Amino acid sequence: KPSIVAKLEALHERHEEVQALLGDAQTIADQERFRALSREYAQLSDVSRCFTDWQQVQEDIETAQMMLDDPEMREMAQDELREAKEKSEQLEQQLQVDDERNAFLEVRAGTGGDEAALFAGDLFRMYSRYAEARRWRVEIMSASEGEHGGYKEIIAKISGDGVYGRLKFESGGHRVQRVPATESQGRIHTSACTVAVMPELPDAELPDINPADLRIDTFRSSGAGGQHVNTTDSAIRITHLPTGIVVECQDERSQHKNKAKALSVLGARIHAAEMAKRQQAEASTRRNLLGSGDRSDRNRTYNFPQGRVTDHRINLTLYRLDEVMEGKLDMLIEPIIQEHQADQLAALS
Amino acid sequence: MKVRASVKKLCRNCKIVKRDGVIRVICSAEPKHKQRQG
Amino acid sequence: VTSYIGGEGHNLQEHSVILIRGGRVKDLPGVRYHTVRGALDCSGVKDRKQARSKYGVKRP
Amino acid sequence: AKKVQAYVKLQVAAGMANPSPPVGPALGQQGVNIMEFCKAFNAKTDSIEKGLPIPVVITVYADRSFTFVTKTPPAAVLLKKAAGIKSGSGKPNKDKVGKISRAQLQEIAQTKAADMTGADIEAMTRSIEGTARSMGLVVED
Amino acid sequence: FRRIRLKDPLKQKQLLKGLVQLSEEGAVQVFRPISNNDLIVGAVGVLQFDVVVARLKSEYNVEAVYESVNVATARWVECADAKKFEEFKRKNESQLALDGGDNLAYIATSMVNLRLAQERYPDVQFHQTR
RNA sequence: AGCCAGGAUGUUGGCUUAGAAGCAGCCAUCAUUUAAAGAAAGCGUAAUAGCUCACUGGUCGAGUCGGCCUGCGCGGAAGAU
Ligand SMILES: [Mg+2]
Ligand SMILES: [Mg+2]
Ligand SMILES: [Mg+2]
Ligand SMILES: [Mg+2]
Ligand SMILES: [Mg+2]
Ligand SMILES: [Zn+2]
Repeated sequence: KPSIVAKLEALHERHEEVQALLGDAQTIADQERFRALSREYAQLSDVSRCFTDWQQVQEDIETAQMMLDDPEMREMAQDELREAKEKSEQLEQQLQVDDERNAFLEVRAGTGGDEAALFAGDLFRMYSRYAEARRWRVEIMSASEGEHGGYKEIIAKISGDGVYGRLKFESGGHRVQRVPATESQGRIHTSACTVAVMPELPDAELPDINPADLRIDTFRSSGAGGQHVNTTDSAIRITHLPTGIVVECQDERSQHKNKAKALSVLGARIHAAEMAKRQQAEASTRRNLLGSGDRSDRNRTYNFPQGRVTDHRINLTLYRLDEVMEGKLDMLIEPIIQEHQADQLAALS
Repeated sequence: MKVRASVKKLCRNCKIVKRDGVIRVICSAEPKHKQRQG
Repeated sequence: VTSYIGGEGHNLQEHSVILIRGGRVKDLPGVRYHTVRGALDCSGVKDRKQARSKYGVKRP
Repeated sequence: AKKVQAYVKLQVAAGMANPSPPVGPALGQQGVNIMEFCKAFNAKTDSIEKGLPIPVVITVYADRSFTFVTKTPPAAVLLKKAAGIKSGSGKPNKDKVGKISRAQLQEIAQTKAADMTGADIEAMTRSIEGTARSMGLVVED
Repeated sequence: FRRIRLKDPLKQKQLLKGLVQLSEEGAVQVFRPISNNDLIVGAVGVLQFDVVVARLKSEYNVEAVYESVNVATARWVECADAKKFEEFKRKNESQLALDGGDNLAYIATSMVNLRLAQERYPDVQFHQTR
């Protein structure tokens, strides 16, 4: 706990400050601020209480050691084991606490070409094994095989309870440094892959053709029709008040046919506009989440010569790459979530 | 004053009164409850 | 034009006035000038004890 | 007696002075001093128990001076240490949270019988028992 | 306080000189928080600030706009005798500043925050210089 | 029907959330002093506080309050020489 202790110290200080801020009757006159402070106080108080208990236990551990004579092993051992247990309880309790919906996982090659495909296949196998040893379900929707090895792009759907809340930190770039299979000599090569995780969201579409927000104009058509085209209102025009689209029809001699045709065309135009809006929003979100595989923008690195996996977002290096490549990356995602939660409490101003 | 074809008592203070052949509702508590049948 | 910001860490952002001078960064295609550190709205490199005058750091 | 002037009854467990939201802003807008209850209120606290909510009165005059009187802890929290239960009801008929022995409640009724009413002790047994069936408890014979 | 921002960011000379030539005669004070880069502007009351803005707009030709900012009071902190001052200049690094005369300043955010932040860090925090 | 008076007791309840205290919503809806008083029909508070109503004593002093079968009338009811 090298850096998270600083965050918890700042959290405790802010908890004390907001505790003091509630007893002056000058910030209680307004109601929105009072309610905001009241909502802010709860989590701060709980986490601060647990952290103060941990800090006092640690300070006790620091003392009662720099002496001799008595066999101080037993009390030190019991104190440190209870400290570790309390620390584990604290981290879990402020890490858990919504958002547990299914997810879409897609990985594609970056720098490297025929070996980035192999690394993408390996990474997908890792994620699949992780999902399988969680009672989740993974099914492949789109696959583009990569000539020599794995996939140039794989898009699959993972379904379960708690999916997105744990796989939302894998979106980014993953760098691998190792000896490729497609290598005549014995050179080491650096390549990258890009991963995107996106939550599952519905597709609620409604017939927005409520006639209470439509303007209908009926008038005379223009063309060659004799003495009947003159004295008849056969042309129709519908204006949609919310969106502002206008559709005019004077195809056939019957007003009802024109009305039906123009209403259908207006509905089709509204549907197309809405679908285009959703598509562009999703495309922009995916572009920002994905990045650009260039072995220089990355979230984690895998070194096979040294067998080391490192995470640059929290600056955490570990030497258990063989377990990680076997779907045991729960020892990688938990430290991130913790650091992702202390900020959420700290971002309450 | 709501002009409607069906005037009813809406609270405990509403009273039915007929003035010049027009049935109307008046209550001392809520001024929103006064209506005229028309 | 495009200018290069040397040293470790800068406080620059949009709408900041700076002083630039000549000097070409080779492996950067299109960069042809250098930002003078210690100038109007750019501060010297923090905790720099060597070659201070090239990065506008006061002597401690 | 004097009618309500500035006082309403509300207080968390006496055990700690704990100038928390339930006690601080409850009287912070009335003025007075919040930290001062660490001595005035806690003088009677340390005798009874650590962690029992005792209701108090916060009668305060315009001179920013107060005076307080306490009562027995409410019967709802009384059947939490004598029942082994800290959660509560929510389907008091569909399910139940625990059991209470019929001989346990009345032996504690006299603690609240100072301000509880009734013709005699046996009368007050139904009052403490009638409220118990709403909590989800079951009387044990 | 009311920090400053002017429309054209290149005609910023006259606001950087018309504010060192007008804090030389006790009309305005120019803090500059350490973390970001602002030009926060002290005053003792509304009328003094009104005089400053009208004078700065008429004499020096500076078209600017003055946002508000949430700050209660500043305090000049100067205690270099010990070493704990060095760590105080780090733990509370978020809301310190630098005057025109380079004296530090604990730009508070409320009376409660200040009244707390001098209950610990038992160093001197007075409110006058020169 | 008007008019005097009461309209109480450990629910600051776990349930739920920052507070929900008769009155946001979810289950239950007993007991005590009683002549009567809902573990609440309505208004009102951020939550309290505050004001009424069901029910009950007093005055008053003789009729009073709702349905059914039916006759005739009222409103609903705005157009162009
Ligand atoms: Mg023809
Ligand atoms: Mg015709
Ligand atoms: Mg008239
Ligand atoms: Mg008729
Ligand atoms: Mg006519
Ligand atoms: Zn009415």
